[PDB]
Amino acid sequence: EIEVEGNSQLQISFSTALASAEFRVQVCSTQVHCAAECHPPKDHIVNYP
Amino acid sequence: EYKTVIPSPYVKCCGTAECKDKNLPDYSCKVFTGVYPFMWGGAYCFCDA
Amino acid sequence: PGQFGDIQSRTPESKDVYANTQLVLQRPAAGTVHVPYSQAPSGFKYWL
Amino acid sequence: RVPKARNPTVTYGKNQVIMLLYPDHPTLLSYRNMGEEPNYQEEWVMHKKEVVLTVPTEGLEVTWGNNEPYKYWPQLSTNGTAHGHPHEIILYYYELYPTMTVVVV
Amino acid sequence: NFNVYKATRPYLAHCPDCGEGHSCHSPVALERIRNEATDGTLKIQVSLQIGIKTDDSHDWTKLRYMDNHMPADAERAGLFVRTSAPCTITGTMGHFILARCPKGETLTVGFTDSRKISHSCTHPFHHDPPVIGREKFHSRPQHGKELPCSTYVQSTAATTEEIEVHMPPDTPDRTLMSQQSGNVKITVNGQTVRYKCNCGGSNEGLTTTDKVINNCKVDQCHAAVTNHKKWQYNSPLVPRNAELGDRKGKIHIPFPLANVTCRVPKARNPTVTYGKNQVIMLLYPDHPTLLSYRNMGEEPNYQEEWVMHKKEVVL
Amino acid sequence: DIQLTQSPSSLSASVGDRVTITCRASQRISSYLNWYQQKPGKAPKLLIYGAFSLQSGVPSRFSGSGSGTDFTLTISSLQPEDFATYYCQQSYRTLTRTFGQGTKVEIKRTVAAPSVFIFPPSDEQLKSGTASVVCLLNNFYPREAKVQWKVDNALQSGNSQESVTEQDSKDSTYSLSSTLTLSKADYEKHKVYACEVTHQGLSSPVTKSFN
Amino acid sequence: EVQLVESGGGLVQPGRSLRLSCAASGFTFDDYAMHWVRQAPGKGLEWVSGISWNSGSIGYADSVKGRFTISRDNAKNSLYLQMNSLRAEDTALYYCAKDMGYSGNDDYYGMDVWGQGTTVTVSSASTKGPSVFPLAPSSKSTSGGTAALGCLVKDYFPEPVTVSWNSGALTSGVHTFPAVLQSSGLYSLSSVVTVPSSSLGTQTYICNVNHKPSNTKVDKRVEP
Repeated sequence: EIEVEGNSQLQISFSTALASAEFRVQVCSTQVHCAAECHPPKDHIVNYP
Repeated sequence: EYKTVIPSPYVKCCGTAECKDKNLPDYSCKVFTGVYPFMWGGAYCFCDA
Repeated sequence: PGQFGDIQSRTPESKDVYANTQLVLQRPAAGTVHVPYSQAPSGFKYWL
Repeated sequence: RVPKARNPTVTYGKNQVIMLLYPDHPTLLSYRNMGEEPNYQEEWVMHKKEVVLTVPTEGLEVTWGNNEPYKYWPQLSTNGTAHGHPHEIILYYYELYPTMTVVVV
Repeated sequence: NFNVYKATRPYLAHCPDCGEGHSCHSPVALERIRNEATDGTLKIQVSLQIGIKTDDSHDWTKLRYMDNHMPADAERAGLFVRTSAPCTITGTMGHFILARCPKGETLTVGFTDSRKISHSCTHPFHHDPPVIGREKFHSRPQHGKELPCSTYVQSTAATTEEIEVHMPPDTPDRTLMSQQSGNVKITVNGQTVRYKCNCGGSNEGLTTTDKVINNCKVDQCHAAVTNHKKWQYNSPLVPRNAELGDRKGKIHIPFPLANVTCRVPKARNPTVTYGKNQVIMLLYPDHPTLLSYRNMGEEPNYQEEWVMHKKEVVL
Repeated sequence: DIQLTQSPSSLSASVGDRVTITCRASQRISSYLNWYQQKPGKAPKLLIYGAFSLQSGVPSRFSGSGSGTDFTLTISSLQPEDFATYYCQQSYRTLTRTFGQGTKVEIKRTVAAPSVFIFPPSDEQLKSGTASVVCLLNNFYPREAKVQWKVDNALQSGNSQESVTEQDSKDSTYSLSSTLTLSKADYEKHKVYACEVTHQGLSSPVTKSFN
Repeated sequence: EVQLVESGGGLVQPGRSLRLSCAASGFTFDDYAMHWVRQAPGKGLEWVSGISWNSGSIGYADSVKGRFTISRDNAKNSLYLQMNSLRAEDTALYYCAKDMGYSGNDDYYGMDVWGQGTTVTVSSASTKGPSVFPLAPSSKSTSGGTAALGCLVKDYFPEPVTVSWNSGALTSGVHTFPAVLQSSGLYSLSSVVTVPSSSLGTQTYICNVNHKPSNTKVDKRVEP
């Protein structure tokens, strides 16, 4: 969830397996289409799923 | 062959010990809490917190 | 660490010493006053 | 009371974990896959040794001596890249999904 | 000389195994084992002070050790070192013992007390000296070749390497306090005692004489000896009383490393016969011996192997 | 705010005597107390720290001690060079270090009466619109002298100043200066001036005077 | 070789600021915390302020808490104290001292190295020169008690007044007193010498008053 007031912008974080991110974000019944190119990680191995 | 040097540990029974960095070839320092050290004649530190 | 050249100096008498031993301090336990640590063994001894 | 083996030196490669073990005394090294087929393997190490382990998609769990277990998972890393030239794109997908890539192409 | 030890004292330190399979604080705890020498000689650093009496006189037949709150004397003849088998001591001084020990995975040191009570401390230690030359031998031969090696010498001064000695931390002792009909005794016994506790009597401070608190219970209060005249090595097993140690002094370390020559055996001649472009030899080793050969040309094809028994080799 | 308490003034001792100086806090401050030594015209020097450790370069004559909450500084045998003002200090484990008032050590001597001289105001002073009557006490040993001014056989106060010298290096005596300040207009209203001196070295109070 | 050197000080008016500093030498500046201590005439040592290593913690005495600021320049191995809104109560000798560690939270230490304190005087007064008056001996009544004669130096502002007799020729039987601050803000001191009464009519005695700050020298003759 996020907080909204007046005229402003919100920042959220996301995780995807997509090389190209194409998705819609649903806030309070006002959906927005968002997309961007994603880059690969430099590291090969991590200790988390 | 390298030699590892470990000076006597400093114990502060009723407060937090602080750390200063050094310019020695390979140096590390850390403060541990919740310690309750004992000697041959019984507990060394009076404060249990 | 763990390899030849883990500790280096330009000359035997030099005070300018490089070292990489991955020395990590560990927490004491059981009421003791010892200072436990984890460190790679000298690469010089392994090489010999 | 039992001893705990020294923390190993660890480096990483593509779907690969490389460890350098520095025992004072013989210790047991073992690991399992965290997927359906654990493929359990174990060995005793009596000296400094370089050990190379392969990491599956499901993740790998490694336990050395009396130390707590380590867990590893792969990331979708490439030497190629998405977008750009067609040959850069094929390399990108080949490195991540080589089986499928050869089938689709 | 031993003049540097006039202001020093013996100290107690924790030992992981006191010989019973259990840990305790011990007067014979080891600080470090040094094996820089290649001739197999070990240099052991211990809390015991050898060759020095409690009266600060010099006597090579006596050692001094810590006993509760006082120094005490014991015979040097009772000092021993052991690994997998009894070890030979080559010399001693202060906190350092030189000895030549047989191969093993553990090392221990100890001595007999003034009450004829044995004290020992055991630590893990891998003792397995490097091979000098191309043959593995267990003892020096009557005749053989001479190769360079490193040893420790008997020099006792001007080694330039020094150990810092500092004033010791407060020493706790539950035996100082006892409960006599609703009051606590304190019992200083000649050594200044600091006491304090979370008691309603709010009775805390220093004393040089027996001080009866008169309100609290012995199980409620703590006490320790704070007034010390002699300094000790700032061992990693002894807590620091200040961010930086005080009453700093220095003790030099005896027995420096030196360049010497070691004697090694020579394997007996093989029996040799010849074929066509072929050399056949019978090896007769008494102990593991390295065999190696190369072609005297562009491609040496170097090969080597160890032989631990009679073997027929065809080259 | 915790204050330290020490001996109220000074100690009197000869060479070879045992000297004991104590310091206590009204409330617990720390586990340790430091001692400092200061001589006139010089910066203070650390003598003992940690309540037990002697500072390097300091003679073995000095040692730490204590009882209960009372910290003690002991000089086993007082030397001519050990005559100084000593101070106690505690840190309270913070930067705001707290110092005591200090205890002075005086040279022991026998008791002797002051020699009293009275100096009437000069003509130059009277011409300046002022007057000053000076009473000087020379070569006396006890420092606690009592001096009062009298004008026309009556006591006056609040119009005078006093100054005392340091102990003499050879005779081990003190000198005291008492000055009575008057305006020209008031000085001339009186005919008799006197200095009354009471001292432990006197069999009776001595008064000196002039018209 | 280890020492602290004080710099700055002098006469300042009330309400004005004054900057003090100290140079470190013979030791590593970055290994120790530094403190300021002041001592007024007739008083013991009073702690003023202190600074921990790397300015990890700053402390001030309550009396100067809102007026004094402490800082250190490690690159220059120097210590600074900024005193604002100075009051008459702040008149004292100001010393720098070195601690025995990097933190002030260690109560096992004292101050082992002290410098040579400077003088700071706070007063709304000019450097007025002294007036000198003779103190004639009462030879009419003290002739059998040995004669005492002297001089008075009065109404001068600056502290460092030097008084001697017969241009230093007379050193024996000479008593001098510390100057006393008057309510006027000015200082005064007396000087007396003890001589045989029979010499009063044969030997002339001169009171020599030397006031450096005013380039003034006064030679006063004292007679019965």
